Amino acid sequence: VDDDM
Amino acid sequence: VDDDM
Amino acid sequence: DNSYKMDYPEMGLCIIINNKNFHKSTGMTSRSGTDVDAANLRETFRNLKYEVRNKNDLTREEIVELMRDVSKEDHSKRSSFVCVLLSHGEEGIIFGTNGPVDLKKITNFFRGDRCRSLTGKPKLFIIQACRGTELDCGIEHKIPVEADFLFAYSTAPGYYSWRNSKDGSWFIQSLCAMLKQYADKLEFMHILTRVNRKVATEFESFSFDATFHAKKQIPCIHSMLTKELYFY
Amino acid sequence: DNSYKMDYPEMGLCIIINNKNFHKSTGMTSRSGTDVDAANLRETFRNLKYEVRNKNDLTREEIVELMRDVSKEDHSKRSSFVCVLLSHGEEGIIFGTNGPVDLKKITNFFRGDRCRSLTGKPKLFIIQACRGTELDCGIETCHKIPVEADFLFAYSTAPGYYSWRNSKDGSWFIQSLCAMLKQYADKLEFMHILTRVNRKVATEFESFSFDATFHAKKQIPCIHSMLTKELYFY
Amino acid sequence: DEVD
Amino acid sequence: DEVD
Repeated sequence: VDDDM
Repeated sequence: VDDDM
Repeated sequence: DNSYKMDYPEMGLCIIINNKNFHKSTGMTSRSGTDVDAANLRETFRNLKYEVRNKNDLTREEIVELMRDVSKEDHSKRSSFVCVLLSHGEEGIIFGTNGPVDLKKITNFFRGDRCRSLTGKPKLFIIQACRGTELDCGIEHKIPVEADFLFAYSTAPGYYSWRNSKDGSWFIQSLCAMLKQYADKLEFMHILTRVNRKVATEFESFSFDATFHAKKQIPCIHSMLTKELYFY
Repeated sequence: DNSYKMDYPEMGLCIIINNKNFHKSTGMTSRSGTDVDAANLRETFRNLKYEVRNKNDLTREEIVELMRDVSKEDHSKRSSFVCVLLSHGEEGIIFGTNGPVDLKKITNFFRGDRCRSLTGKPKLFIIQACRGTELDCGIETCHKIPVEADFLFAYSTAPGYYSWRNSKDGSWFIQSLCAMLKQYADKLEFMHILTRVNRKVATEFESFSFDATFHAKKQIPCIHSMLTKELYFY
Repeated sequence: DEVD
Repeated sequence: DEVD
């Protein structure tokens, strides 16, 4: 928490 | 200490 | 011990902050190629068994808030912490999408006394950003609260850092390549030394602008580590 | 591999600038213990087969002249270059007896394009000096190369911080540097030796002062490496 | 090639 | 102990 890709 | 030149 | 204990249940977090586009109020150029870097790093650190978190286009406020929150997590089961900063910069400074933030303000959250579950563990900051505007023309009981940090800078203090719009930055290209080839063989400083050589020897700028043409780059390892670091 | 060629006829020069006594007008205190540092360094680098030249109490003008002259020497038969600076300082600055000199001015003489007989060879700058006034409270438990390539700066302390010196034993960093070199120069790469120096200073030293502000303080040295190959003294 |  |  958390991931853009 | 010393001195070299 | 001669080497950091790296057999905690988890290798650690790998936070990647990828700033490509900056507010018009800033003017700063869009950093073409940085998505190649961010994807290369995600894959590279995935293979090293890091829990990778990619973040794109963060304001300087969000960068500080992200770093604060991560430093407040429980890293007791993690061997290490990695943070990669991809953006514009100046000496001592990284740019959020809307302005500059002090590197010291980011790294302070992880001080030995401020993040106790990372005390004694390696804290790696990898920085693709300019450190000024010079060009290289080339030729031919207790521990310190600042201990166990390593800063792997793309370029020497005072200098521009180079990024290719198609291939990604020279530094991250080379970093990922050397980690892929040597992470199961060499201690991290020796890996970063090969990165220095690769960047220094295999890259040279090509520009229609004579002022920016045929320039060179040497990365700079800033180590306050107290032990050797192996990824296997 | 990836190692510097260290079998030239000579290992190289080791210039030690030992500034103990400063002009009264500067207001800078005398650096008791630094002669211990200077002698330790002379013996240590002698055993590594460096040509050591000790200089004491140089003005800012004499430091610049010395560095300029040494950079104009023919280093063609030398493997490397070492410069040790022992003095007061601040970030980016080392003090001559009568005022400051920019470290960037000093190192620029040895740039790859300005000192051609040291191009491609390791240039080591070892600096015992303050980098500011912060105190560390600690916590319990053609092919071209860049002109800035092949420099290494081994700083006694982190950016922004004081560096510590014991008046009887010499500086924490130089003490530790010499011991680690003596023990490991025949078996470890230089970066790994300096990491052990980092370890030693960080763990084995802590300030003792009757002054609470300065008591129980810690230090971590800082390696700045722009080296392109591994460096071995054997 | 571009600078950061 | 003294500082530099």
